[PDB]
Amino acid sequence: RAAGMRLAAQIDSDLISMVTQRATNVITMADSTAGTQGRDLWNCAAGIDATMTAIGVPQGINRRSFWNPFNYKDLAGELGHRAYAQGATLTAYEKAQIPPVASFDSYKTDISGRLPKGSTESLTVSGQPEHKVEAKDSNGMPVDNRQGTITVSASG
Amino acid sequence: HMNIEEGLDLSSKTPTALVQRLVPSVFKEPKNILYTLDAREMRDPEHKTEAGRAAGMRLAAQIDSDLISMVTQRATNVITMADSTAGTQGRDLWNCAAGIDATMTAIGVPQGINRRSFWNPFNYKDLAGELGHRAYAQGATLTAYEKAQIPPVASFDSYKTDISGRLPKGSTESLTVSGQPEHKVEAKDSNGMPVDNRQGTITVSASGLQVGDAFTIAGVNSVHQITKDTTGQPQVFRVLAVSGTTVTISPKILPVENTDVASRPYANVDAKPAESAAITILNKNAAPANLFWADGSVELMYGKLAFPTGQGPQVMTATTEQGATLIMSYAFDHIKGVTTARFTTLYGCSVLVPEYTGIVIAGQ
Amino acid sequence: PQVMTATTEQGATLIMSYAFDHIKGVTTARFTTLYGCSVLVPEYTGIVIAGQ
Amino acid sequence: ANQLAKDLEIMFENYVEGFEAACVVSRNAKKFRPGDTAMQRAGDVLYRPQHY
Repeated sequence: RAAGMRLAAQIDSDLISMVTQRATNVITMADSTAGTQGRDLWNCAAGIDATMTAIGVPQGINRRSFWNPFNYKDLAGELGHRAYAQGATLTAYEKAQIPPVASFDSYKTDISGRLPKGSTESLTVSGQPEHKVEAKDSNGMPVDNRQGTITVSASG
Repeated sequence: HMNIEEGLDLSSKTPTALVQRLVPSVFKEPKNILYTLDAREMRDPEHKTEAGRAAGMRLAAQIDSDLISMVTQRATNVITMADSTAGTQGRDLWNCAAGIDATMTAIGVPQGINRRSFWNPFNYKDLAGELGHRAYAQGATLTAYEKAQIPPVASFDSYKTDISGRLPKGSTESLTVSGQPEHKVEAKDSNGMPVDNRQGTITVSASGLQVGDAFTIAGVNSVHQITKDTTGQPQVFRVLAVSGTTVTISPKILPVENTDVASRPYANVDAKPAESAAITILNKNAAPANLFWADGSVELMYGKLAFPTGQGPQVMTATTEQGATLIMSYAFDHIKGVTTARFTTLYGCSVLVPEYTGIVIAGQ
Repeated sequence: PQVMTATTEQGATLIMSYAFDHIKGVTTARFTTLYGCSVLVPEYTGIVIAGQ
Repeated sequence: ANQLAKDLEIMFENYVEGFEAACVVSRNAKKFRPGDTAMQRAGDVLYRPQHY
C-alpha cells in the first residue's frame, strides 16, 4: 500500500516540476500590501489567457489552472469577502472553494513547483543572437526547435 | 513510508527498512472531587443536592479544559497575526484559518476529511464583526450583525468555545540551536518498549524557552509528507518540556537525507538546522488560541474504576455531557459522625497526529 | 520471481515482483514504474508567481 | 494483591490517520501509451512532427 502510493505521488512531483521548468508564458506580481491580492492573481491568470490568445493558441480548446494552496486561498479570500454574502461569495467564504478563474478550470494542487531566487546582477545578451529552424543537425539527428543557445555577459 | 530508488539495476541499493512506529494513548491519574458533611450538617438536604450538582459539572468542565490544554500544547501548524489597527481584523483571521488549511494541505493532510475550528469569544466576535458589516444587509450578513453568529469559515465548521488555551509570553532573547540536531525514527527502545516518534530533544544556547512555546528554526522548512518536496514554509516546533539548555520538542527534526538511512522515509523537513541556527519564537505576546483540526487525530479515551456495590460505601454512576462515566460514592462513619462523598472519573486526552491540528493566535 | 501488474491513480503501470531465497529464508520485493513527462508545446502553458 | 502480570495492548491494524498525495495535476494531464518494442528499439525517445 505504501509503495504503490509513493510511486504514484512521484509521477505527480515529476510532472509538476517539468511543467514549472518548461512553461514559456510567465507573469509575476509583488505580494500586495493593499487589499488587491486575489484581484492581482486574477489579473495574472487572465493575462496568461490573453497572452495565449494573442500568440494564437486556439480559443475553443479547454483550459486548466493548478494553484498552490496559499494562492488558491488568496483567490478564495478575495471572492468570499465581497459585499453580497450569497452564492459564489458564500461558498468562497465558508468552504474556501473558487469557481473557474479567467476561463481556466481551477484546481488546488497540494504539491507545487518552485522557481529559484534569480540573480541580482545587471546581465546583458552578448553578441546579437538569432536562431534558425532545422529538421536535422550536421550529424543527421533531429533538432529540438523548442530551445536554442545564447551568450550572456556575466554568468548569473 | 518508503524510499524511492532510481534506475534498472538496484543491486547496489539498500532496501527500505520497515519501521513499525507506534503512538501511545494513556489514561491520566483519576480526577476526583471530595466533600464531607457531619451528622448536624446532613439535617439540611440542600448541601448534598447542591454539592453533588456542583461536583458533577466541575468534572465535566475539567475534561474539556484538559483536552483544550492538550490540543493547544501539541498542535504543530501555527499561524500568528498582529491585531489590525485598520478595519482588517476578522479578514486577517479568515486568512489565518485558511492559512492553517493551506498548510495542512501542503504537508499532505487529506483534503476530503471533515474539519473543525474552535474560536475564543473575542476572535469569533472579530469574524462576526467583518461578516455582519458587509454592505448587503441580508441572510448571513444579517445573522452576523444581529446575533454575532458566523457560518463555517475557510473550510472548517465554526464553533465558539467559552474556555480556550493561552500560549505564554515568549522570551525576548536571541536563542539559537546548539549543534545540528537530527533525530532518528525507532519502533522500540533499548528496553524493547515502543518509542513515541512525535517528540524529540534538542540543546539550545540559553534557557529562554517555555512549555507551550511555538518557534521556527532559521533554515528548516516543512515538506509534503509523501513526496518529500518542500512547502517553502518554516516548520513550527512546540516546546513540551524544559531542563536548563535541554528542550523537548514536537515534531522530531527528521530531514530529507537524514544521516540515519532508515528514518529518511519519515522526513518532516527539508534539512537539519545549520550550526548555531537562530530560533524565532512565534508567541511574542501571550494570547488566547483558536484551535483547528481535521477529524480523527484528536481523541478522548474513557475508563471506569472497579468500585463495587453492596460492600461498604453506597456506589452510583452518572454520565457527563461528553459521555464520560462519573462514579459517586457515599460512606458514613458513625464514630466520627461524618459522611464522605467521592465523585470520580477516569479519562485520557490525546493528539494522535499533531499535523492534523493547528492554532491561530492574534495579538502577535 | 513472481511478477504482477497494477495501475496508479493516473493510469501508470506498476510492476510488483517478489523473489524468495529459500536457503536463507527471505523474500526481496520490488515495485517499479516507467514514465516520461513532457510539454510538447511550451506556448500552450504558463505560470504565475506571487512575491515577485 | 501485589505482583500482578502486565502486557502490551498494541492494536496491530488500527492505524492512526495518515497523509496522502492528491495527484491532481498528473490526473488531469493527457496520457499516452507508446509501443514498448518501439521504445526499446528507439532507446526510450520518440519524436512527433509540428505543423508547417
